[PDB]
Amino acid sequence: EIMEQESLWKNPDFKGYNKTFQELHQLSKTFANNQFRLALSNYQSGVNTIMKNRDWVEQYRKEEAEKKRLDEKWYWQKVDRKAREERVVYREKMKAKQDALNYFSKAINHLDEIKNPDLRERPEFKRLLSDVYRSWIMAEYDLQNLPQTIPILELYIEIDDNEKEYPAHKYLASAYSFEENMIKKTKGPDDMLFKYRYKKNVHLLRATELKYGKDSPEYKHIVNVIN
Amino acid sequence: KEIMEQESLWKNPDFKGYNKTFQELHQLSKTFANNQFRLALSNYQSGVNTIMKNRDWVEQYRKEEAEKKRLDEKWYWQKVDRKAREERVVYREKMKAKQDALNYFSKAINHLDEIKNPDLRERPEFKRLLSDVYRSWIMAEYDLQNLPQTIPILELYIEIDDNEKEYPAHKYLASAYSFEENMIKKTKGPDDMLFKYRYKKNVHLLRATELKYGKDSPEYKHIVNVINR
Repeated sequence: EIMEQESLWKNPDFKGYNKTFQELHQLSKTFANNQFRLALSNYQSGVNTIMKNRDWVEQYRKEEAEKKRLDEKWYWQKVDRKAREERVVYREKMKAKQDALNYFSKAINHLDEIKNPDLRERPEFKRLLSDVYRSWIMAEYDLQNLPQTIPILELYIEIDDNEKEYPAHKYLASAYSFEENMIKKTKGPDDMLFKYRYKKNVHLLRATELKYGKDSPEYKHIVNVIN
Repeated sequence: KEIMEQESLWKNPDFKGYNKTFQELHQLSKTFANNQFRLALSNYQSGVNTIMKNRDWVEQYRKEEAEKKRLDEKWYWQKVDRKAREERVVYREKMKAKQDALNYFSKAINHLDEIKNPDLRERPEFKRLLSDVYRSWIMAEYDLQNLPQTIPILELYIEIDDNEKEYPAHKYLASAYSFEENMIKKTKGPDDMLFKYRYKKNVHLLRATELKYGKDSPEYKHIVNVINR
């Protein structure tokens, strides 16, 4: 089930999208809760935003690479053109991320409206919440917004048995590593550097323990790198 | 007419051009039968080879990098970082190739400088090789956006035979002077040169226009109006 864990933790693809939303719409029918229905509607719109943009980027890059440009004769012209194309891609990616996070935010708002504690404990509830947070983490991670994933990942690992998920610890380690490197690169305080390095290592070690097991060749190796 | 042949000389080297140029130059070397010309030709060919090898290497490197699977590259920022690394590898190779090619072009010109007999320096073979070396040098600098550096080489180029009558030489000189004028405006630095760069840009822009379209044509009359406005 490590393959299934890894499959959840990536940018959305066509097959995963169809399986996820078929399963979630089935859960929505058994849950028979209007706020869950609305949260699911918003979550789907957010994933759609992402999928549409990622398809647009691939298509835009293909079209730009397939053009002849016989009037582009110089190296500096190709560099300038590639810089313009990258700026177009970035602007479209940012727009899509903002729209997707607004839909994810609305999905959370609808789940927040489910006040009954018995309903909040339902497996359907926890599954949708997990999916929303995971997609949000992935959308931020895709655009290198690693510090922004830290509070979302922290909320995610609190749900059910989500702390026992090696990818959640892998992304937390990565995000803390980024923060440690940001302290090193700026004129950042040493107390913060050590805090971030420690947290990175805690989650790196936990991720390793989770997928390979304690006292395995891989767990023993990562202990040595930290030392 | 021969405007197509003029335009064909004024670009980065391709295999069509390479084959024609070196077949013709090797034939001229035989008729000239001069050791310094032979050495200048050898250096010129090594310089063009440096460029040809590099432009072939870049295409091959880009193909190999684009054909790799990279199942571990899942994120937008990873692909951007990877493409930025690939572009730095390409840039370092291109600059190195230009540097080496200009050293060979410098040696070619230095060997033709060793031909001291003024009668030999007036030979059509001599002027043809000199023109080819300067032109390749200009194009190799222009490719890397070293437009100010092309100015002394274009000024030497147009001095040779009837080279002043070719419109691309004036087109590149106008472009290079324009770059200099814009550099003064952008850096707000010593402005006492601004009018000199602008004037030179306009002189060559007008001459390029006159050369390919003719004096008192719709295109020549138009350029005159933009300079006056």
